[PDB]
Amino acid sequence: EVETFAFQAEIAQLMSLIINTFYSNKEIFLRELISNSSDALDKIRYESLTDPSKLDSGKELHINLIPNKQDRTLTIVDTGIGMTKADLINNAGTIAKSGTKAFMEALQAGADISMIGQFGVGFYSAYLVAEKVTVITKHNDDEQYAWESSAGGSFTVRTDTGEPMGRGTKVILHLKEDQTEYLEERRIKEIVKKHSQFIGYPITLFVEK
Amino acid sequence: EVETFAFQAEIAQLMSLIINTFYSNKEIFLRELISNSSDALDKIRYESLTDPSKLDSGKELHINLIPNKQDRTLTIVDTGIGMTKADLINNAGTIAKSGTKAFMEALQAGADISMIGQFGVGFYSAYLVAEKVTVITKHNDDEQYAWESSAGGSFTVRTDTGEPMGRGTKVILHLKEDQTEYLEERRIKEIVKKHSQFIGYPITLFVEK
Ligand SMILES: O=c1[nH]nc(-c2cc(Br)c(O)cc2O)n1-c1ccccc1F
Ligand SMILES: O=c1[nH]nc(-c2cc(Br)c(O)cc2O)n1-c1ccccc1F
Repeated sequence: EVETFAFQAEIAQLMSLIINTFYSNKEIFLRELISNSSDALDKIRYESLTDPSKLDSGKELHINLIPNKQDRTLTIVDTGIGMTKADLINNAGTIAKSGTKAFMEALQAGADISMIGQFGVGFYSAYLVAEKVTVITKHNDDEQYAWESSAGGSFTVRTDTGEPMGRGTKVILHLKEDQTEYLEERRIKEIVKKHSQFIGYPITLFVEK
Repeated sequence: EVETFAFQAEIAQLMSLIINTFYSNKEIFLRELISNSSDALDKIRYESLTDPSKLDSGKELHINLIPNKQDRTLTIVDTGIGMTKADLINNAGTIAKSGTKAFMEALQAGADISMIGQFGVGFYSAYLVAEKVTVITKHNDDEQYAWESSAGGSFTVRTDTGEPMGRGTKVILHLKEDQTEYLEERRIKEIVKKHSQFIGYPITLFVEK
C-alpha cells in the first residue's frame, strides 16, 4: 500500500537548506506553485488540440486556492495534465538532481532563494511555509496517487482510493505554526496580485465558513 | 521544397506591434530567448531520467551565444529537446492565440513590452532587433528543419541541408542595421549579467573570427 523512498543526497540537502536558511521573503512559494499549475494547464491545453478526448477527464482549466484555518492547510488545486506514478517518484516531477546542483552553485555566486524556480525545483519552495506537503495527482495515462513528505530525507507514494479528481494536481501545504498568515484572504489576494497577475488561467480564492 | 504558412491573426498583430511601437529597452529579447533555451534544456534533462538513450544525440546541456559582425547575425544555440516539424509549425497556430490576445490587452491597460515572457510569446521579442529570424531545430523523433520569417504575416518551413546539429535549437537573428550593438562582446556580457545571471545551464559567449 505505502511505498517509502529516500530522496537523493542533493535534494535532501536542498530541502534542509530551504528549511534552515533565514529568508524572510517566504511568500514566493505561492508564485512558484501557481507557476507550476499554469505550466501543467498549458501541457493539457496543448495536448487537447490534436486529441480532444484528453479533456474527457475535465474540460475546465483553472486554479483554485483553498485555505482551511481548522486543518491549518493551504491547498493549490489545478486541472492541469497531472503526474504519473513515475513522475512523482522523479522527485514530484522535477529536475531535482541537476537543478539542485546548479541552484547551489548560483546561491554560492550571490543568487537569492527567490530564484529557485529558474532551476526547475520551484516546488520545494513549499517547505519555506509547510512542515508537510501532500501532492494528490491524476494523469490520463495512470491512476490517482498521493505523494507526501515532511522532509527528513524520505517521501511516500500510495494509490489514492479517496475522492477522484478527474485530472490534475492538488498540493496540500500543512503550514508551520508561525506561517498561518498564508490562510488569510487579504494576504493570499495581496500575493496573487503581486506575483501572479498575468496568469493565463482563472485563479479562484475560496472563502471559509 | 519550401512550405509557406500564415501566422495565427493575433501573432501577426503582435509582430506588427513589436516592430512598430517605440520602445527603447530592446535588450530584453536576449533574456526571452535564453529563457526559452533553458525551458527546452529542462525538458530533455527530464526525459533522460527515465530514458538515458534520449541523450545519445548529445550529452552536453548548454547555451552558446554566437555573434557574427560579417553576417550581421547573433545566434542563440541550445542543446535542448528541439522541435518536431509539427511543433515548429503549430507553435504559431491556435495554441498561442490566448497568451498573445492577453498580452495585447495587458499592453492596452498599461503593461510594458518587457512583460512579453509572462504571456508565453517571448520568442517574438526577437523582432525588436531582427529584420528576419531563422530557427534551425532537431528533435530526437524528427528530421532537422529550418523555420524563417521577416514578419509580414507569414513564415516558411523547409528541411535543413546545412550542418546537422545532433539535437536542439538554433535561433539566428538577422539584425536590423541600427541594432549592431548586440554583436559587441561587452554589450552581450552586460545584458547576460543584468537579465540572465543565474540560468541553470552554462552560457558560453563565442569570440569572433
Ligand atoms: O507536468 C505537471 N503535471 N502536474 C504538475 C504539477 C506539479 C507541481 Br510540483 C505542482 O505544484 C502543480 C502541478 O500541476 N506538473 C508540473 C508542472 C511544472 C513543473 C513540473 C511539473 F511536474
Ligand atoms: O520545446 C522546445 N524545444 N525547443 C524549444 C525552443 C523554442 C524557442 Br522559440 C527557442 O528560442 C529556443 C528553444 O530551445 N522549445 C520551446 C521552449 C520554450 C517555449 C516553447 C518551445 F517550443
